[PDB]
Amino acid sequence: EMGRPFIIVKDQGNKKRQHGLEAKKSHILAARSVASIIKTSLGPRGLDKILISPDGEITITNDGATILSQMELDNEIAKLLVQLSKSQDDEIGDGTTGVVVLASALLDQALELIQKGIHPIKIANGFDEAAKLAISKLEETCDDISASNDELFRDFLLRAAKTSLGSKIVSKDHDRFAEMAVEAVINVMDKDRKDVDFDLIKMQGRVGGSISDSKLINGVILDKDFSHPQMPKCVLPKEGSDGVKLAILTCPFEPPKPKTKHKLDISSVEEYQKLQTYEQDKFKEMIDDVKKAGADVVICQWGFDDEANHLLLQNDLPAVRWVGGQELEHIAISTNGRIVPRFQDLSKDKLGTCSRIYEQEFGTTKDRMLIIEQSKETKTVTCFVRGSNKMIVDEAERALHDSLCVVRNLVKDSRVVYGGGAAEVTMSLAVSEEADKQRGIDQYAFRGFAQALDTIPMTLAENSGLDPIGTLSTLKSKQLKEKISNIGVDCLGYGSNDMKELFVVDPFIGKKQQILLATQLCRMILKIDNVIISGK
Amino acid sequence: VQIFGDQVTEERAENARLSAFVGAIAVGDLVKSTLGPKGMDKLLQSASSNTCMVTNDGATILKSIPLDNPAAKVLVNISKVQDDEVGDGTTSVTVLSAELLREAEKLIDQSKIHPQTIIEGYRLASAAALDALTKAAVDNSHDKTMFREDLIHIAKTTLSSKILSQDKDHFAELATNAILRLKGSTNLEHIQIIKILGGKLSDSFLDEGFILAKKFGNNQPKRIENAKILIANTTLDTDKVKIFGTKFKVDSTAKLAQLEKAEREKMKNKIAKISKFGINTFINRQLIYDYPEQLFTDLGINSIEHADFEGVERLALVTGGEVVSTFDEPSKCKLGECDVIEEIMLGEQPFLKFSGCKAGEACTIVLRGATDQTLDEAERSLHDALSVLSQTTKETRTVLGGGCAEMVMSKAVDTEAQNIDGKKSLAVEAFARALRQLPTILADNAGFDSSELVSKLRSSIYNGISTSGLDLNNGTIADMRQLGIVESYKLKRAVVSSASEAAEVLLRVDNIIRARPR
Amino acid sequence: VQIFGDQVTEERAENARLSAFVGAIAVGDLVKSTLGPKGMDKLLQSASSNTCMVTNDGATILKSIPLDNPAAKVLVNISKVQDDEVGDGTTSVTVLSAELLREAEKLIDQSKIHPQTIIEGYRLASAAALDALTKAAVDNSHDKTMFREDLIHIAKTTLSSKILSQDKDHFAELATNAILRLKGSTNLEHIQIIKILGGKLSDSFLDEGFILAKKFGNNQPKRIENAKILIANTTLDTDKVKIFGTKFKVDSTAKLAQLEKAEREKMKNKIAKISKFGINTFINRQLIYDYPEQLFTDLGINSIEHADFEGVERLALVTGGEVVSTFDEPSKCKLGECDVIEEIMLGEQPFLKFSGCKAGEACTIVLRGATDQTLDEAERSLHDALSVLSQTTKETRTVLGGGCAEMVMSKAVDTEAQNIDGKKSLAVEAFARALRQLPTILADNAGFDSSELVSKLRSSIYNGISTSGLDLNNGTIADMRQLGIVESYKLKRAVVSSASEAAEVLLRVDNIIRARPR
Amino acid sequence: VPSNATFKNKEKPQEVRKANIIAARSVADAIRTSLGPKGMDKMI
Ligand SMILES: Nc1ncnc2c1ncn2[C@@H]1O[C@H](COP(=O)(O)OP(=O)(O)O)[C@@H](O)[C@H]1O
Ligand SMILES: Nc1ncnc2c1ncn2[C@@H]1O[C@H](COP(=O)(O)OP(=O)(O)O)[C@@H](O)[C@H]1O
Ligand SMILES: Nc1ncnc2c1ncn2[C@@H]1O[C@H](COP(=O)(O)OP(=O)(O)O)[C@@H](O)[C@H]1O
Ligand SMILES: [Mg+2]
Ligand SMILES: [Mg+2]
Ligand SMILES: [Mg+2]
Repeated sequence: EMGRPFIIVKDQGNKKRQHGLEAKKSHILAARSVASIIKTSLGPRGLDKILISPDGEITITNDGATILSQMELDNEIAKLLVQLSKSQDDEIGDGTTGVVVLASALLDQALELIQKGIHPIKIANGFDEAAKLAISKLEETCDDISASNDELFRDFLLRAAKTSLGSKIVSKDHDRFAEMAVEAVINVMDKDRKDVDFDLIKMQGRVGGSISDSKLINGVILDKDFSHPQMPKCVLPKEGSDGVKLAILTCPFEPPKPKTKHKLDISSVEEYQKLQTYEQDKFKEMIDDVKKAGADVVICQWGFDDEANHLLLQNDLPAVRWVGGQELEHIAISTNGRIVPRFQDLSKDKLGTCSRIYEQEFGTTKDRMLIIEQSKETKTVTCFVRGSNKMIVDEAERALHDSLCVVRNLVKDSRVVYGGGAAEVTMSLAVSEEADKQRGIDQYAFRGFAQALDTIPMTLAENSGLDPIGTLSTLKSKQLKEKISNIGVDCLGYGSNDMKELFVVDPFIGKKQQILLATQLCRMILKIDNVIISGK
Repeated sequence: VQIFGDQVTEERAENARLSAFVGAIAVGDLVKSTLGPKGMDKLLQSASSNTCMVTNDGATILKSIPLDNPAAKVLVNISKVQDDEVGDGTTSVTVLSAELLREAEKLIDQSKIHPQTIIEGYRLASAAALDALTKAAVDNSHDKTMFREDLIHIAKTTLSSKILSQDKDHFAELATNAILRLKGSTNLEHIQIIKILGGKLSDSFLDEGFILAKKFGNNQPKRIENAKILIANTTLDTDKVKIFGTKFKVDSTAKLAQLEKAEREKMKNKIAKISKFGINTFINRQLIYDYPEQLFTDLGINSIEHADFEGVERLALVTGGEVVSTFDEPSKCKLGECDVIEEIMLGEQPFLKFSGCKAGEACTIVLRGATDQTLDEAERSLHDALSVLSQTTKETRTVLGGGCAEMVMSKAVDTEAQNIDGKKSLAVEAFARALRQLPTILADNAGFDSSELVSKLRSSIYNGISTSGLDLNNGTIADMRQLGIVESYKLKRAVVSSASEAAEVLLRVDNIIRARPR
Repeated sequence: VQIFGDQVTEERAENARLSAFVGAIAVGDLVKSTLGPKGMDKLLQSASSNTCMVTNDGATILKSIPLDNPAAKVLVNISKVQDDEVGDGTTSVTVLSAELLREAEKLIDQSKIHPQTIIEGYRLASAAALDALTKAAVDNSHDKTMFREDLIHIAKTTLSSKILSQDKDHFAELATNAILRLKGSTNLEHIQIIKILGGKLSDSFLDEGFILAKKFGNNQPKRIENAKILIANTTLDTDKVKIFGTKFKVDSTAKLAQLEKAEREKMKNKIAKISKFGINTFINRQLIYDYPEQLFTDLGINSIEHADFEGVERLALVTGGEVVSTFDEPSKCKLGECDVIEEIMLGEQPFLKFSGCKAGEACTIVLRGATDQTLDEAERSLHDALSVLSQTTKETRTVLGGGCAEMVMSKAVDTEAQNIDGKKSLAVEAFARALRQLPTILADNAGFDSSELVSKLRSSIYNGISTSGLDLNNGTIADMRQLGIVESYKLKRAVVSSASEAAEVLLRVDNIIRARPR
Repeated sequence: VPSNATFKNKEKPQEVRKANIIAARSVADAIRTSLGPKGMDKMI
């Protein structure tokens, strides 16, 4: 110091540092603080957690990403775990909890190896070689399902659909949600069974009713009523016709005006009466254009005019207003129609086709929500989910979203594996076997990853209330006795540690992603030596 | 290592379940007094502007009161959905869903049951519960006179809980006539409840017509006969053309005198087209200015101004006509009819009385009471009564109440508990014992015994009489068909499903995370 | 209006009650984990001086923790006096008192019974319980071998919950041998607890004679064979003469030198009076000055100074002689004899060990351990054991333990529950469920299923047999006479009587008046 | 198999025992450096 103010970085006294062994203990214990939150949540016997936002709204969730997303944290090590769960949620949409517990399991076993004095790069290189070795083994042992026909391929989705719904909300109607989830993909799929578009199916929840009232409808959900409700609510098609002849327009019902600011000057009373004639003839020509086109229901983006609503009621033409542009993207794909810009380009080939249009109340005074249904298979399915609470229907959205994402993973060819703790233990005993001859300096590194993989079965043992040591001892001895590797923890107590009888299936791409994100983050956290943090 | 930020309350221990369970018990005990016919009304003291509110419904109470517990929000939200869905039975969901968590508390503490086992028993117990209502229901659709009698007894049951327990004999006829008036239209927005303070509570009535909140403008008469009604949503007043870029290039003010005259000529021409229909009354939703108002005087047409758009829907259906605009084509357009129109006065504000209309697809109810607080209670009542009776038309099946609905569920639920031998039987019995408490609090509010009176109802049903229930005026068991009280199938299906699924929410918690307030 | 003043909390009949019951729940849940053999010890951190305290006794847990709740102060005081009376069983009073109020909370809410009616059921239920407890007891002390064996079983049952649960087979001999050496004298002041750091828990050995932490003088020898022991409550210090108010007027310092000669000659003649008996040691209560200390050298007398008040009686009873101060008449005051007066060292502090005394009416328990927190637990553990076994000498009747005393008492209560008419019979059954909840908690702390063992124990005892009990090591029902589990009759009588009075005080409350604190 | 004979409530003793173990081990890490001939001295 020598008396002068010895300052280097701006805000010297505010920020701190941390190094040596104490920097590591702050990292591993920070992961254990987050792991204790996730450990009592994972598995079918888990328990949701309740979160409270700053704005007073709550979300009852049991998906590691939504928990960590709405969690106000200060430690940076947990903030990387917040993004790891979000990484698993965005792409695969399955295993958020796992990626978190598993990364902590690698970190907890790494704490013992740091005490022995192994360099962190040798620790990180050991998990990288062990992770690829486990992926290379699990890719050989899993079987392909593409040889079976379409009738049995539907059953494999039901195996994974019941797996994803369980452990979550709506366990009561999970047998129907599995059929509803599989029925959504039967309508929306490619003929070659590959690269299905997920953006065609959007999520839509409704606060009201019960879970039993939910059903399948192929159409669009608009949160609005028809214009001037004097007409009958449920419009029917003609006796002989191809359909209702849906019409969509991105032009409001008005006289044509320039987009630029204009100044229409009327210097005479004769020109003023022609403006009145021009005002009326445009509305007369407008309703005659849609009349000759044969449209029954009209969809307007930018809304319309009081004077054309009456002109719409007499001709038996329902209509709506303030339909957003995102919904028109959904209407054109569902009804297979083309959105005309204006009336001069109006033609009968651009109009859509759907079965029927109708509206119901759902209760007393809530709001009139529009419903559309198709008479055949189309490229659009809109899940109509009901719920007794706002948190129930909110959790049912992200739960069913993860269900469709798990089925989306199975659309990729030859990616199936039997989970239930079997995938963890079958990848664990081989790593310990390789260490016996690949000893080197990294012998304990393989043993750490072998013990870290087994923690997820022990996590299931804690939630189920069984003895962990007796469970892992029986699974390890059974895997050594017989090379059949589809036996896992019987969480639901149906006997059978075997997993083919219990109809449970996980995506193979999802399971290998667990150790990848876990190992890739553990390689990053172990590199940190100096921890500089500034004050808020 | 505190990963969370400053001022972050987290509970990851037994206190989390205790804090979530005690919150529902506090919400549960708050509404135990409001259940039943002998229940006491509650009083709300607002924090802003001293605007008091008296209400018996649990949905309005719980939404108004502030509660920071996350468990309280679930009881608030399940009550809001029940209020919007059916409009009745909100306090039953609140007290039953809290009692299911109350009964589930001792299983967690004393017997040490897994939370997944308690919900698993409630799944099978709720399945057998709804199956009891499948066989216990009765369809009265084959006869309209019996269905007319069913709407009476449902009005007797719903209106008895509110302050109108004495006057329910008169409003039961008023309630059922409004439903037969609507002839199946379950939209509650088509009934205008005009609030009037003063007079006796039994002075309410239901006139065959639509009662306006406003009067005629300047000189149009009060009493007329054989008037043709024409409705418009038309500006019809100083017509600002659809493009606002219009202008007048005026070279001299004498020509601008002709332009303003031309605006009066087209308006004079528009009113001339109204006279081609040959009408005597004209109604428009926009407020009518002076110039078009004057031209109706010479033609002998009445004018009404500033009608609300929600009232135009009620006005069109009572009159039976159609809202007409673009009056060049009078042939295709339709207009209503009425026998007599007369302006009346109920209190200080005058109103327009319509009577003798052809169409009767809607109505208006005029309430009378001592205070705005009583009038409010009254309003909220008929809304809950008419909401249940409106859904009774689409759901004709009904279920007998008075403790018989909860007990016949428990008769089937207790039968199924033996065929599921193991530890799940205690969970299904807990679901059964939770249903016994609804007739218990109904007896406690009237000041009767909780054990002996429920024990007599227990023995009466197992003997082979599935029509026994509680009678609160005398304090003994009586037949429900003779007393004449019955609920709808959608109501009992809703409260059992809402209270069941509400119990599933706060049984799976194992941590409460509270971030900072904003 | 306002009747009390500022900063004064008042409660009335719904805030008054349910604040004591939740306080009874709050104080009961703390001591729930400490009950039984598999109970976990609670650690208390002081607010000042960073003083920690490891302790299992429920009284000591409530002594240190501050509790502003008035209802919890009742449980604080009843554990204090229970520790004063018996010394053991304070946790059972707090648990049984809390569960009696937990049951009575449900009888007031669910069954809607008056509080006075609940007490009248507890009076008859407590009378039936004590009558069954009196008849279930068994006589003892007729055979000294059986009396020796029962004290060993009582010591094993007492130390099973403390830290000495693993070494109770060895400490039972140390506990019971000291009590028989008292020769009927019931007093805990005759037993010393010497704190020694080092060793392990099972290194505590039985001492022959009496040992204490004192030291010889500067010039005294190490060993004297067959030493005569004397105890002086005397002042061998600067005696002064006691007519305070004596001063010395001096005309010349010649006689003042002879006056100081007389002071030394005065004390010389006093030490010469000691040598007339021919003793070998001299024990004084207070400090001995150097001039008396030098005079014991040539006469062959040992010297021990600064003896505590308790140490005088503790050493005199082992010696057999009486405390002498006058030293005038050598005829009376026959002294004892000790063979080995050689001191030993246990740790860093030498202790004077005696052996081969006339009588052993006072004893000393030498303890070895690692941490002082464990030695403090060792002190409180054996203090509860020696207190129970000391009162077992005067009160001979005993009763079987292992949870059988609770269920056999509830058998007569359930038998007398049927013939009592009215609503108080439910309160009589509530008392029975309170007795049943103690063995329910014993199974919870051990980690085994509680409903099965309580159901098997309850069904087994009603068959006709009354010797069955809970075996928490194996997790099944077994014979208590084989395992050797028995407790005193006055212990369970005090617990049931104190718990009955505990519920009686808190159930007769209707208002709370909390004045302003100083 | 599952949902029988127990349910482990009051997991705060498990959380407290973990906090006491890491608290004792963190103090032991400072004393661990002074072991053996190649240990170091401490000034307080
Ligand atoms: N019904 C079931 N039977 C057996 N195992 C299950 C069942 N449902 C889920 N699991 C297992 O529980 C583990 C954790 O899944 P979970 O945490 O619920 O999914 P996510 O991590 O995507 O939230 C998975 O490895 C899976 O194998
Ligand atoms: N006069 C009566 N006799 C017998 N039972 C009655 C009588 N009046 C009301 N009840 C019972 O009291 C209950 C009142 O429920 P209610 O207060 O309407 O619930 P909520 O307010 O939640 O809709 C009904 O289930 C009905 O069976
Ligand atoms: N070895 C044992 N086996 C079975 N039960 C025991 C055993 N030791 C004690 N108990 C039971 O524990 C209960 C309370 O023991 P106690 O010594 O009073 O503990 P505390 O001093 O903490 O109150 C007694 O009622 C007794 O039945
Ligand atoms: Mg999942
Ligand atoms: Mg009601
Ligand atoms: Mg004891």
